[PDB]
Amino acid sequence: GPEMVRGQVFDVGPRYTNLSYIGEGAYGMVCSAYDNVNKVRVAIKKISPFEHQTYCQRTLREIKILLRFRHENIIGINDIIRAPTIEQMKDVYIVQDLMETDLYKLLKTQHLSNDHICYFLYQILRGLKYIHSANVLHRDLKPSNLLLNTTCDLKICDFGLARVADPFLTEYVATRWYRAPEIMLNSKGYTKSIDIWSVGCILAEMLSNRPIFPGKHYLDQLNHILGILGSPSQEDLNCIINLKARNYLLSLPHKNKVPWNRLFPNADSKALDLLDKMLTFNPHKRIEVEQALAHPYLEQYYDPSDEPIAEAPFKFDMELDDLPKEKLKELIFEETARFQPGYR
Ligand SMILES: Nc1ncnc2c1ncn2[C@@H]1O[C@H](COP(=O)(O)OP(=O)(O)NP(=O)(O)O)[C@@H](O)[C@H]1O
Ligand SMILES: *[C@@H]1[C@H](C(=O)OC(C)(C)C)C(=O)[C@@H]2C[C@@]1(C(=O)OC)CC2=C
Repeated sequence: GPEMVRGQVFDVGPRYTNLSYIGEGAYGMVCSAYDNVNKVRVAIKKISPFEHQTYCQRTLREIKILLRFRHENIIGINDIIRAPTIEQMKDVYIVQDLMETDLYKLLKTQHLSNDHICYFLYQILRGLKYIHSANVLHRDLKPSNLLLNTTCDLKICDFGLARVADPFLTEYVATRWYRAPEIMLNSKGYTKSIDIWSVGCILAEMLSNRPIFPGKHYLDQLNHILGILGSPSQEDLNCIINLKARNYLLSLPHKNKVPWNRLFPNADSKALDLLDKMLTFNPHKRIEVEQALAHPYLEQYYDPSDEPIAEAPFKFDMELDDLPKEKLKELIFEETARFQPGYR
């Protein structure tokens, strides 16, 4: 019989058993389980995306990217379970290595020492160097997408919003607190710099255990950023390619910059120097991932020879942005066929 968890069907036996609830999101539920074949503990994500185009988009992107990436600081996909016909397929189960918690959950129970902050930040950036080396933008970095274990290993997860870097997207996004200003302003938002901004927001949150820019709505989000960075400079304005957005910024009152050492009076000055370089409004002036790894704050961990890169750029082999959900379901079926007995 199909194991049920909190009233929900988890049709994953007989290979995967002893399921325990972990959490849930907008269209799924995550459980730990035991893989009786490989004799290891796993996480199993039940996803039910097919009634919504944006949920299918996230599912297909996550599957395609995570099956191609291979890196210690990025979560893998071990297995994918789904029905043997497309008409029967209503759920997809993604099996991944089991991690113990995520940074969102950790920060609610614990303040982090400077040494924990430094090591987590290093692993985030080490994972991100590989992503960017593959010409990929993660686009949804945030504490809940950083998985942790008892050994303090960190893995980036959830590539549902990821896309190829390439200097109006219909998509499902849970929070904008970590989104770079050029995205909020709709100006050439397919730059690797948008991920560095998110990492800066994560670093700020580790330093204080509070999100730095917790906007209540779209406009309030921009006001949070400007209220700390201050009104943009002339050169800042000139890097906004969207004249409507430039016009909007010009109508706002002048705001003074808040010193980093005022917001974070008890933080290591090297962390604040790095933070300042990640939370730079102009994306062309924002620090790049390799330069961030090389910053004196991370000097005890920096090791280029042990910070590997992708063998080649990732490519989608097809444009997925505006496909109908029925097409996306066919693509998800085809992408998961390799995990079926009898594939090709
Ligand atoms: N491999 C894993 N091991 C352990 N827990 C996991 C794993 N993957 C996800 N989780 C947890 O499962 C729960 C559901 O997460 P999920 O619904 O996928 O959202 P998310 O992609 O991590 N980001 P968010 O949209 O803010 O919740 C969270 O409590 C995660 O920490
Ligand atoms: C961190 C570690 C610890 O509890 O870290 C979390 C909360 C699990 C992330 C701990 O108890 C000490 C200090 C240490 C650390 O500074 O790692 C960089 C390692 C430990 C054994």
